[PDB]
Amino acid sequence: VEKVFFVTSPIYYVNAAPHIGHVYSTLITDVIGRYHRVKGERVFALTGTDEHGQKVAEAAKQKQVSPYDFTTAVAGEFKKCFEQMDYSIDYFIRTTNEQHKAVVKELWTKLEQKGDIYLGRYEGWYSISDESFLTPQNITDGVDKDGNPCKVSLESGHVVTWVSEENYMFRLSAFRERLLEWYHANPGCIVPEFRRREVIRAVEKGLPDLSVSRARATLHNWAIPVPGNPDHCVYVWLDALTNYLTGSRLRVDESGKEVSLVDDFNELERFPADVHVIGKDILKFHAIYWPAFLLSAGLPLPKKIVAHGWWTKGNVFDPVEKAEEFGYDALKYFLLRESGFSDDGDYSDKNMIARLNGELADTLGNLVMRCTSAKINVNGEWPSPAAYTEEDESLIQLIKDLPGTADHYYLIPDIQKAIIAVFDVLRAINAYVTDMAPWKLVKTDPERLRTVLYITLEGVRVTTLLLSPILPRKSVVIFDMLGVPEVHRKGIENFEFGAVPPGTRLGPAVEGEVLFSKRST
Ligand code: MET
Repeated sequence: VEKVFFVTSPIYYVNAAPHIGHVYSTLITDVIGRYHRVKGERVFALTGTDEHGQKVAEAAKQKQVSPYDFTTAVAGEFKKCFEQMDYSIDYFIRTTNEQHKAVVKELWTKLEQKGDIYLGRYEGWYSISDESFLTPQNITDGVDKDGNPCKVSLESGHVVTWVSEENYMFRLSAFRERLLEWYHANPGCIVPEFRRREVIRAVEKGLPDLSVSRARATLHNWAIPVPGNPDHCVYVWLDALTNYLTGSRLRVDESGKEVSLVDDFNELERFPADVHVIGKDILKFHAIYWPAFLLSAGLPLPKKIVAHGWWTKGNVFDPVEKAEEFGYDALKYFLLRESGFSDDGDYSDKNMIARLNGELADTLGNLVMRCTSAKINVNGEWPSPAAYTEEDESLIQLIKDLPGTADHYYLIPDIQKAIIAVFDVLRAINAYVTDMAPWKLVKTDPERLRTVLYITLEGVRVTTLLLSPILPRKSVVIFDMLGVPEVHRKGIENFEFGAVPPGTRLGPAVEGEVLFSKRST
């Protein structure tokens, strides 16, 4: 069924400045968005900020400034950061937005009418820093900034506090069977698979009901009032999760400002999310609470939740800084190549340089220069191939198979594997070039060079197309060197081998141009 491909990041708490975690989550969101746009689909990619709640209000009180001022400023820092990082997110949502607040009230009211919200009590542990309710099994002993004996979260290690409050309760327990049915009927709905197993095991064990309001004093009045009861505020997570629904309902202008909230999500064809990108730290909220709310409201469920191995929240790592040093595309490639769904990845300067030099410069960059060199490509054009050998055909087969292979990986989604698949083809092309030695062929066998050169050019085009969501700016430079017309830089038609006809002219040269400058050890 044709709809707008809808991909999201988490919305980030504004208690603190943007750092690598948020940049990474949003980068994944952006790449998925970009790949689907490259496929020729309609796309709406969403990111933003989570601005209410005890955590933010206490950060504001520490900084000695009003929550309104504080959130607006920090939100500004997130926007600047995401502009600097050269993402292509369609909209930046803030939970302080009045249209979002309206949507939250609608959803709350819907849950209440459905009978799924009642007045009760929460008495138990709470991590303010995670805005999370915890059972006694999920806490243990530890220390605070003052070095005092306190209780901490087993999840996150943050300080926990005992809360005893009359709260509005959501009947989460009533949704256990339906959630299990959903997980089992849609075994690709949570990625990676071991995180899916975790969610299933947790829900199988049983679900308590969930507090969805707090006393207003507790949150320093910095939250959305409960409809028909201004003594209570809406739980920051029901508030926050609802952003995906709000985003799905905002008409947005050319400048990126929201201009209108539609009544019916179907009008914009975005809801529900095709992919919610999150960190492992917020899996329960997105794979248990969120769908339970949607089930209560009779709203459609998201297709995929992908949870990565990082946390969303004297060893600094600043992505803007590193991008200015090593290059923006390069840095993005590294972050997406270096790690899959684990915390198991060497993010040092040494490894960054190793991948820059080895993969980007020596494998990709070298190859681009070879097939566009005046020495080898004497006519500065795509030549017409002669007859193919069996060796030619083996390389051609790999290039033809690549789009389907990379497509599946992108759709999982598993961006690391998609990159590896493309670079496996790039290594193969390099080896082919080394065996055919086109530099010798210029004098020896011009007819044979035509064939070798054409396959090389075409291999570079196809790999680069499939890499364009990862290296958005560098892909443009490469296509410019190859003289690939704009029309051939996107669309599934152009995944096919042979889409750029012989006789196409290469792009102009530059006196000492390089794609990726190698760096010292
Ligand atoms: C609805 S996604 C909310 C994410 C949360 N504010 C965090 O930073 O972990």
